[PDB]
Amino acid sequence: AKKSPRNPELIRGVGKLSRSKMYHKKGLWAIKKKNGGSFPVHKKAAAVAPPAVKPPKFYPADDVAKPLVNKHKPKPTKLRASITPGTVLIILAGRFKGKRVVFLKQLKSGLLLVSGPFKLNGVPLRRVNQAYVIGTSTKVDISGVNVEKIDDKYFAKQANVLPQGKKDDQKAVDEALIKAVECVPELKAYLSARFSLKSCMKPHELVF
Amino acid sequence: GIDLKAGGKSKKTKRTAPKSDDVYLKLLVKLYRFLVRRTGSKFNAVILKRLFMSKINKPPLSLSRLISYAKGKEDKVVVIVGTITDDVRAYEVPALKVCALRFTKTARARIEKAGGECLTFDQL
Amino acid sequence: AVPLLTKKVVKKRVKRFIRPQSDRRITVKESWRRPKGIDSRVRRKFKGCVLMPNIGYGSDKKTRHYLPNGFKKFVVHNASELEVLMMHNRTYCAEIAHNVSTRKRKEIVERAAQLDVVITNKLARL
Amino acid sequence: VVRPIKKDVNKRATLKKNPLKNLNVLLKLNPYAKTARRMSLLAEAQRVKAKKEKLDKKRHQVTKEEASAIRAAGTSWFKTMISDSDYTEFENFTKWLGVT
Amino acid sequence: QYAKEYEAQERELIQLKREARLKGGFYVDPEAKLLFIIRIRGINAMAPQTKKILQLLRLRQIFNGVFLKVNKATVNMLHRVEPYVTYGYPNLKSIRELIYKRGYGKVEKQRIALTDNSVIEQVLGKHGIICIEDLVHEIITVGPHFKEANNFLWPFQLKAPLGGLKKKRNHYVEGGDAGNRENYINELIRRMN
RNA sequence: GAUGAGUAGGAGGGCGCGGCGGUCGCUGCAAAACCUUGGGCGCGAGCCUGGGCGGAGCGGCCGUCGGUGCAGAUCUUGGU
RNA sequence: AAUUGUCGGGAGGGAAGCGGAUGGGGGCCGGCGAUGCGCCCCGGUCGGAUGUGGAACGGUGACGAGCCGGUCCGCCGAUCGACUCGGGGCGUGGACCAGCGUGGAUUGGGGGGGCGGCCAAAGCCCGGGCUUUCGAUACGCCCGUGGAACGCCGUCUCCUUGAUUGUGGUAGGCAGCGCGCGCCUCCGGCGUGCUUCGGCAUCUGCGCGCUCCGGACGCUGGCCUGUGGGCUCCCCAUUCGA
Ligand SMILES: [K+]
Ligand SMILES: [K+]
Ligand SMILES: [K+]
Ligand SMILES: [K+]
Ligand SMILES: [K+]
Ligand SMILES: [K+]
Ligand SMILES: [Mg+2]
Ligand SMILES: [Mg+2]
Ligand SMILES: [Mg+2]
Ligand SMILES: [Mg+2]
Repeated sequence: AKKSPRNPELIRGVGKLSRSKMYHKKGLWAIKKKNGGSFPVHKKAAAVAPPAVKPPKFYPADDVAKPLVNKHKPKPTKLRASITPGTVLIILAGRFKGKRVVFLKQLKSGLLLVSGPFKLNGVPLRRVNQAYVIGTSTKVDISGVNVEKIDDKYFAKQANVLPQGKKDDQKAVDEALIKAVECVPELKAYLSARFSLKSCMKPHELVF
Repeated sequence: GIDLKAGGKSKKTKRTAPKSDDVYLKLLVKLYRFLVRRTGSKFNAVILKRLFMSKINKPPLSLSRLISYAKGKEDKVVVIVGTITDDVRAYEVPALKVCALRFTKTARARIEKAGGECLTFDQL
Repeated sequence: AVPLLTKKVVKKRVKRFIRPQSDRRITVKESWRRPKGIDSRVRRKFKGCVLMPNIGYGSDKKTRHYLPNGFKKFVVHNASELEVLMMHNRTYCAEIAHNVSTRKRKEIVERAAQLDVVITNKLARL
Repeated sequence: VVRPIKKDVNKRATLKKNPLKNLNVLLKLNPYAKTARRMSLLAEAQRVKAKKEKLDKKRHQVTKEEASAIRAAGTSWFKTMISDSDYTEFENFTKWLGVT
Repeated sequence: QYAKEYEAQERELIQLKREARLKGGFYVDPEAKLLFIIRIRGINAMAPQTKKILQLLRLRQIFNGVFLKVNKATVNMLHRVEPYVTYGYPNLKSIRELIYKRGYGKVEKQRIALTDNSVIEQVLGKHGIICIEDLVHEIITVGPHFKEANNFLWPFQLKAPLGGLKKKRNHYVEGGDAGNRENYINELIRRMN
């Protein structure tokens, strides 16, 4: 089994090497030599017979239309380069609009996992859409924060009362986050204060 | 705007179906539409085109003229999209294989007596 | 019944084509009439005037004549006429004719309920 | 005598995609475009690497004597390009034109 | 092979110019064999001769473009309709982009997009043209079957110029748009395609 | 696949009214007609329907027929 | 119907009416907008072979034979199936409206890079000579295969963005490309030919897969009798047209 790609991609859909070099690297010559100057022929995989589906209980009077095959498969949501672990984010929408929070990681669904910390500004471990967030240049060390066991399933609704386990988890996660925050002076006040636009403040000119 | 005559549309009119309401003629038209589509035969295309034509565009053929044109070709099936009428100026009637939309009674009797056959277009 | 139609219904215009000057003269009715006057601004299509109908406003053929519920109308005068829609209940709905009596309307409604046929005016004369 | 029946004649028109944007359509219309793009990218990368390393070779396509001849010919051509007429054909306007 | 040929042709032209300068003489470039013509006036109030010539050139709509082989007859025909069109010497890039983006072939008098080489093969296979690159080479070099290839190419339906026009009522020489703008037709093609 | 201007004028396909030959139906458990900021279909001529009033007939479909479609005529009669 | 009175709603700086777009108010609409489906357990009803007899009958053939066949009824075995039957579990599921993600088509922007042409740029700078000025301390000329940085034009390419939009519904097609079918010391290397010495569609076969590849899919939320949603209906206001 080859441990490295044979043909690195210069760009999407174009390989760095040509067909002749690919032949040489793949070693089709070697296979021909070993098999006696002829490529080995492999029989086509046998298809699995369909299961004995029971007869239908009803017969529709119309032939429902089967949709045509769509060959496009969605790709994972991209994370903006301006957002990295420990980055300070500004929430632009929702009940926490204007709040400054800390970014921890991106979940499988593409949403961003953030914490206030809860004690500083009352924002708990939450999921925020990247489209409703501003990434600032302020970064805080988050190496000591462990959120491995927290994932997209942590926030799934079982369908009024917050379990004490979630509160304990928030406290455990926020202890290290607050300890790291304490290193940077005034970061406590920065995180506890919300962002707002004053007179003659231009968002298209603010750098963040 | 586009510099075209009548927006590039045709201004010629031709028959695309019989104007008659004869059900037998309609069935023949269906038959020869299928033949034209699935064989691409020039003879079939001509027959289909003539099946649409009006009465004056399907003139009859006299028996004497039919005999004159069939002379030397009695082994071939003579086909006319129209009527075949008898001629009292024709004395000798040979055995002929004739296909037409209609035969007059005298012409049919003379052909059958001479030993030919009168055929329809389905038989053709 | 689940309607078979899937394409959304699109109306190019939902306003009526009212006859010009029917607002002005009572004797002139609203039903459309194409002006033929030599000087008629409506006929000449002067901007800001009454619009004239044309084939360009034609509805999409797939959704043509389809009611908002997603079915097509069919007028039924009796329960015997109702059974014609037994094999078309996913495309056609039944509307009871205006002159049917309440007694026959009840039977038609019951039969349609049995046959899973939509009635547009099943609450009439109840 | 009927010809074989046909079932795949009523195919939907294929949507036209501009080959200048998407690669697959470009390759389908012209496979050599792949090689052209690969060679162009590799050449650009090589040029950038040479410029960055500053180890570029000192290449002289034309030898010294022929370069001197080329320079002399170019200088003569430029001189004749900028040359001006003597304006001696207009006698009545010599003073105005400044020939004297 | 075609790409190599184009590169070699450009290099040869440059070398010929340089060697002419070195020898001290002049090299007269070969006259353009191909023109691209774009209609710039509408169809209103047309003179009979102008309208007929525009039909013969296959320019029936404003902002339609067509290739034209350079000939005495064709040039004299174009001289009559000069005020209604602007034309020039297309680039290899211009021709390639036109055929790739807006190239439509004529099959049975129908306009079919050139989404596959089979469309070209069906019509020009007898002449050895079976691919888009073959068509481009034939058009640019004005080969033996240039007439067939060009007639196969449906007139190009170009959009309105991206940056507008200067003045279509005046010749390009006076600062307008009508007439022969030679090598400057390429930038107009960029803006019109 | 291409295409879309239209007075005078020509033609095609359709809508609507009243009879006749057939056919399928509705109606005192309420027909025709009329009324209605009820609802819907058709580009449109028009059509289907809720509700009211009315109190005795009426409609769809296939052919076929005609004293068959109004905004004008200092149009006619009546009414205002 | 014209026309008139009354009540209720509404509007009104020298006409009114009208076309187009929204909005305020009113009026109307529940096929206005779903709650089913699949797999199991329990209980209740109705039927259960290719076996054996009867009743009538059909396809084909030739409204003959032969062959084949369905419906209904009676029995020995078999002990299964169904229910718009009831209860209990697991999964899944609707209309409409929004947000988001990834992409196709079309299109308008932004930021770079490579190559070539020119007086084989012009200029600037470094050295070697010649020249010697009035806007006084200049203009300047060529010699070097001297060195950096540009300019215009042409051309090849990379990245990143806003807007409109998804027409079709039996295809894994076409094109390009990866992994296995050999090995090693695995940012790679090892074979035969042609090369411009960089490289090359020269060997390029099968199986399984991927993509900018024969026209949009996926996730989440709000709401469902409500002060909700919709409206082609009605009265008005406003901008444009008239
Ligand atoms: K009126
Ligand atoms: K018209
Ligand atoms: K009747
Ligand atoms: K009504
Ligand atoms: K009638
Ligand atoms: K998009
Ligand atoms: Mg066009
Ligand atoms: Mg003029
Ligand atoms: Mg009468
Ligand atoms: Mg009144």
